[PDB]
Amino acid sequence: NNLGTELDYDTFCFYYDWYGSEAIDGQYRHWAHAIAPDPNGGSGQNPGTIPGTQESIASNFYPQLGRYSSSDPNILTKHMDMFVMARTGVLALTWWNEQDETEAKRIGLILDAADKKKIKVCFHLEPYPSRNVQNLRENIVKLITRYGNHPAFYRKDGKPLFFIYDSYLIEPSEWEKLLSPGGSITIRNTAYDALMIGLWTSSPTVQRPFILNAHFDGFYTYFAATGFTYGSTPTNWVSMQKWAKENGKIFIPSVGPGYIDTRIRPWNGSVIRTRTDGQYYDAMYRKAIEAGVSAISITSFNEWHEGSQIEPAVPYTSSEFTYLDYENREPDYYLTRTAYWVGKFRESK
Ligand SMILES: OC[C@H]1CN[C@@H](O)[C@@H](O[C@H]2O[C@H](CO)[C@@H](O)[C@H](O)[C@@H]2O)[C@@H]1O
Repeated sequence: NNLGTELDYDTFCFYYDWYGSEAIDGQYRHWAHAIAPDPNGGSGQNPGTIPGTQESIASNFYPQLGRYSSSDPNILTKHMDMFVMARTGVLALTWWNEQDETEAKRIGLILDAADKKKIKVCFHLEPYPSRNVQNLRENIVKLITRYGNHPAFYRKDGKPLFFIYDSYLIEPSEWEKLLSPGGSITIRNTAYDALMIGLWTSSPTVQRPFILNAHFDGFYTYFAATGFTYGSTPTNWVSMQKWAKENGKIFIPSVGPGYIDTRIRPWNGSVIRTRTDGQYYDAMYRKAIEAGVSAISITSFNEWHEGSQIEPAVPYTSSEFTYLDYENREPDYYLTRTAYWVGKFRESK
């Protein structure tokens, strides 16, 4: 078929599975969240917590689906239908190495639901405690062993793909052990080889040798807020792509519809990026496509704390907070606008 509605398997949407309800999980997990103290605000702060009541949740926006559980198979069905509407073929699942049965259950449910809609799943490896290249290898082996034969497990030209958040927390000399073909604990040429996509943060003078010396297969930028880092400044994307092509690396720029995290980080208002009825998202997505990249990542499906979500949001005013909403746009606007951009991306590919 050539309908302009099919999923794109070079489009990765960052997905969070940490939401809970009292009924399913025992607590409205993540809807309730600690408020971060101001890192520049001195001692004795007692910032408090957002309780995750119906009236007061840990987001500046409010989900159409309410205070949902990421373990609810019925929510997962709805999310997969939202991915189909957005044309986003790959769900990039946050992974925190919780080593708990409720994690394991959730991952299986997500894979199952994704497969019903021909969506694929890859893992976004977060900065879990004592993360290092040895336990990363062990975890990559575990994930490929547990999930690699699931029909929804993502591969690109035969290889799994992992995004590695805050990959700069690990020295290139350690990464080389895992990612060079000659490395002491290499995954190259093994059953556990994968495309490893590191987080490009700062200036080229630092990041170019880091990526090369660490032997990453590519890089992404994550942040939805333009200008937060060099990497998340879209005017740099043409030159980042040129370098990537010259050095055999895969650049997967991250685009998002806005940013606001001031319910949980009230001191972080300088990072706010206004959605302007979709114009911010359009500008950022256009820059990614114009850079001539092979793959794009979306920050985010549902990082509600950071206000980067494309998941449907609804107007809501409670006695405790007046939420932001999609303003002049309908709740599913960011899903259908994603589909528009996926089409433009495919037209350019
Ligand atoms: O997925 C990468 C990165 C994206 N921003 C945050 O989701 C971050 O997690 C940390 O912040 C959230 C609140 O925004 C918090 O709930 C988590 O426990 C982390 O501290 C992700 O690593």
